[PDB]
Amino acid sequence: LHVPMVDRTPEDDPPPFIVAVVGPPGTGKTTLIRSLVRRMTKSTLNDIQGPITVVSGKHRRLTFLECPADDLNAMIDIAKIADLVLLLIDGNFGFEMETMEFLNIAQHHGMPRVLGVATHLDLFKSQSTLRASKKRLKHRFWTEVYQGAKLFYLSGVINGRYPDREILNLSRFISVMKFRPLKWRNEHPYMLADRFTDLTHPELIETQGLQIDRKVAIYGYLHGTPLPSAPGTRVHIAGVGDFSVAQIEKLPWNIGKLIYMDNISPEECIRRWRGVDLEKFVPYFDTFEKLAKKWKSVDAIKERFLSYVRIVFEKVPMEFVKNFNPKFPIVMGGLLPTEIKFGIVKARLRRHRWHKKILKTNDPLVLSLGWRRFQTLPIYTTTDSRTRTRMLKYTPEHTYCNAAFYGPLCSPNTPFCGVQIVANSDTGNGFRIAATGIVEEIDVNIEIVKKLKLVGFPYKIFKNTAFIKDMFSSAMEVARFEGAQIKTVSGIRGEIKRALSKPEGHYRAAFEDKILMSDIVILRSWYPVRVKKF
Amino acid sequence: KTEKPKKPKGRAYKRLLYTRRFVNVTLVNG
Amino acid sequence: KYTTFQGSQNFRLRIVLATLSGKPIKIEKIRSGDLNPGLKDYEVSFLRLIESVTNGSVIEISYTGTTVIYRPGIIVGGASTHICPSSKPVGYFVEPMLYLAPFSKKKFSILFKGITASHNDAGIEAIKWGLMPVMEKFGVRECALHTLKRGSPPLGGGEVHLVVDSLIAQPITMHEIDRPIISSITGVAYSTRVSPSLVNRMIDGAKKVLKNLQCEVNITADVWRGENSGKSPGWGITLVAQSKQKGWSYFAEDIGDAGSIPEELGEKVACQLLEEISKSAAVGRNQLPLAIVYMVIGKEDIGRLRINKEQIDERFIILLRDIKKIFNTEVFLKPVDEADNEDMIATIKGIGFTN
Amino acid sequence: FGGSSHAKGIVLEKLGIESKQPNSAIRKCVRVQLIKNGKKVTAFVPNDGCLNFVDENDEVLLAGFGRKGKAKGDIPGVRFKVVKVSGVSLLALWKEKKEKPRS
RNA sequence: UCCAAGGAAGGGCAGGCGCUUACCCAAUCCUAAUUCAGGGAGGUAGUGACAAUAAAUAACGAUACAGGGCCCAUUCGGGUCUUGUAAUUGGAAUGAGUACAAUGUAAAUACCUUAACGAGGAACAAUUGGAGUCUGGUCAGCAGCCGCG
Repeated sequence: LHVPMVDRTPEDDPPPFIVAVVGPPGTGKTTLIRSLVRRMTKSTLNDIQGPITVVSGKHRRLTFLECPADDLNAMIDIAKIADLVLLLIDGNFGFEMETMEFLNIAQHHGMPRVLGVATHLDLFKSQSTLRASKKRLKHRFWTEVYQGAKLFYLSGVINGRYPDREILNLSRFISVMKFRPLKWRNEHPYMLADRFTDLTHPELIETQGLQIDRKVAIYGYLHGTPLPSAPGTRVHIAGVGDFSVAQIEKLPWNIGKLIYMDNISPEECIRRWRGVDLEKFVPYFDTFEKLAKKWKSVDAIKERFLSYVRIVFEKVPMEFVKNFNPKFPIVMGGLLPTEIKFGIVKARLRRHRWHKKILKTNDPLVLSLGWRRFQTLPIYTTTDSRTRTRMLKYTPEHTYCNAAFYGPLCSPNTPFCGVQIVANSDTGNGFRIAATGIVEEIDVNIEIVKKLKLVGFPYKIFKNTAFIKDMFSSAMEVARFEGAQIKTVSGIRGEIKRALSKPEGHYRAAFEDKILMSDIVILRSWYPVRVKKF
Repeated sequence: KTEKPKKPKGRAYKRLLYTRRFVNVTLVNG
Repeated sequence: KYTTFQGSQNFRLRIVLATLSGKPIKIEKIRSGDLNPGLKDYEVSFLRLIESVTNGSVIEISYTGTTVIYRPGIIVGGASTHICPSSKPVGYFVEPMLYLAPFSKKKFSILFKGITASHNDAGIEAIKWGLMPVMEKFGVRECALHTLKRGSPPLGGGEVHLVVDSLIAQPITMHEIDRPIISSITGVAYSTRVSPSLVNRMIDGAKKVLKNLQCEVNITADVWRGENSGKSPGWGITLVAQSKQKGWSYFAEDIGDAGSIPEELGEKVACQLLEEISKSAAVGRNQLPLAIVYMVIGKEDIGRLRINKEQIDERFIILLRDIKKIFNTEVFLKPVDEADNEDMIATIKGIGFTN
Repeated sequence: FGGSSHAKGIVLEKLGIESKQPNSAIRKCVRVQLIKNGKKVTAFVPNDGCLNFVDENDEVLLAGFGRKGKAKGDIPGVRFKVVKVSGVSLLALWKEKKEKPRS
């Protein structure tokens, strides 16, 4: 309620509005971008320099973003910072099991206002049967995924595309309908980059090499809670790593000054301002003659009763210069205290809809936590009695685990999205969604328990005079556990008496009934194995 | 969602029921 | 490790604010020129207490003791029991742990053994009456100090059970811009191993001074006799001025030693109390770091505390300098529109989750 | 209720209600403050668990039980049941037919 | 409202949300510099569970194995035996939909027709329910012996 309140007030025309065009690579996304900006600037500009600052008057300026459908990272990176989803669809999607999983990412990380745009349904359809298919898509999406969004249908008029009233309906929905607040986004300072300049402190043998990072001046506008408040704060560069900032630039008789002037002694602050340690809690007073004679009369207390940024970096290293490219959009985050730390985190999970596998504990998983993408081994555990007595081997449809792993710690219990990684040529989406959940709590130094099983198969048993035919081969083992308490999966406990110098399985023990002849007589509580760190 | 019902739809369900009813009826009256 | 400090000045405060900040610190050159260099006993033992109430923290101590490295961990705590040494009383240890009290995942239930009185640190009823309703003003619902036994100097023998129940994530923002009207004056006069009359003589020492005012003065006689009175005899007295509309307070305490006079003790605590009334706007100098620290670590908003010109001493200036060194949060004072007093208003941007 | 059929509210905390069948498996209850009235009303969630889905501190839609008051059985005096968190209708999240929003 | 700072100019209007609007004068009539053409006259497409309308998801044959099959009294027990499991297996019959043509003809869109295709269950993918003394899994809490949820 106050997290939406901090966002809207400084936001005005030079802070843009975030709009992404997301869709398949084959369709004319770029054509829709050109005809969309054809309405804004006068009638003829059909050249793409994206991302670029779109000056849409003094009322609302915007900035537009597209990303290719094969990039696994920035498809995630665009999803959490958006304020409008504009999806372009074909006449060939809807049960395509490998091309439309990003819908779940926008479902989980925060859904803004969404849009369906139908364009290739004219070159493919020629008859009255397109009307039932469009309404069929209205049965699927987006009317079922959110009640309160409009599915648009546009003509296929690829390059040569209209300026007329249909993008006045599109710019009607863009121009009028605004954004719903995203909770955990607006508690962080976060900024999209607009311009990007490389300052190298000109040519020297300490300017280029194998290890040289230079002063990058980056340029953009602010979003969320204010980042310029102090120099030398922290930041995250997506895909590259977490860094600090060196120097940030911003382009949109008094005791209160003398206290912060640290070349002045505090007795000179008191001395200039008019006219010893907190290890003594009780404050200073004068002598009893002075306070007594001074406070003989008590009259003196008788009323006392009834925008734009120019950000400087000393980063990043030389190998990212060789990964320079046209600006496939890059976003800056801001890390908080109790999240710069590392720790073991406990998080609730479940299995994901339109996913077709199972998850062992040894296959590492790619996790998106806030602004950070990290590969971590997801060791699962369950309780069965409001206390843990086992772990599991792979998270089923049967039960839904309590997952634990080690990485960056995240106190405010954020929602938690887990992608199984594929290559750039496996499905058609850069990831495929493995599981989703929520950070439940933070807990360092916890220890999982897996109860193994020493095996003894019964054959002929009575209560007091009890042997096991086949359970052991060493006598000194039983000599050590003679002070212990044994079991059976049926639930009538035993207590071993004495090894009796027979290391053949046969030895005398105790049960508080006679264990039955279709039972399994065992022993419990085995070694509490460690956590894989990565 | 369950894959449990396989049972027919519409008219074919009413035919089978009628046959079963007749069989049940033959016993008790006879 | 990199945030560097000097000497034993503000040792507990920099450990506590280092813990809440999550920033590692390094306090060096503690008592390098003194006869017994390095840390004292109570400083080492207090660092053991911080090692107890936390997890993941690492404290490194130099072999000469002059250099201390502090990396904090998460705040856990729980139920335990600490022994206090004879060099400092229990209130020296109850004093910093109130800051970390709501910010744990488990309730602070730690029993304390040690001396229960001194002339420099905090007493029992000072913490119970002067700190705990004031942290209840900042949004703590349930907090309690349970004295099992008292201990007079030099031997002590006191047990106080510290339990904090309510767990918040940040303090609520406070706006105290006006000087309150004090309702009544109460207080506690306790004693161990001695007469039931010298308590009444201390309360005579209060009634000689606080008789001229127009508020009621109602002071409780508290005599402990038996094993509850510890090993050593003694007597102490504590006064609290309370305002029942918003529930504000002020306090002053002192104990009497061997050969001292109970009536002059009562007049001394009374005159220091009225002196603390005159030096104040909203809280006392004894209540000042609690309010300043609680307004710093609140949620991200502007808060205001009316302070007086007498309350700004060197302790307050070094306090805000240490806040700038730890959290880098800055407070700004505006002169009030009144001309009767000379107060000014503290403006605080709360930290929230700012890095 | 105030006479109407439903009331929309906010989770404060998660309690513990257990069972005897099939064995001791936890059936739970949740604590919801009313938005419109401020009275604090408990509720029950009829399913296999589903405490996992909802959260602390989120938006629910309470609903009546249908007996003119009159709690069902050995759950003690609980009169109301939960239908919709975040507008997406728990039963649809129960099968798999929806995925829950961000909050 | 604009300003080159001289001066020049429109009448505060509709429309929409809050409860995406196109084509044509072929007919009727009117006008015509009028047997030419025009008409913000006129005519033709977009919009759909509060409702509601018809009926498709299969029809007919064949054989070898096999019977403690069904009903009434929850009972104690009694009356009536015409039964199903196997692709054993075979030919039929069709339109949901795919598509030229013509009619329609504001130029014209849809509608009335249509050769060409098109099934043995993965089919060409109905459901929301409801019970059920049913089957399974390591849980108060423990002995002199046997268990309970």
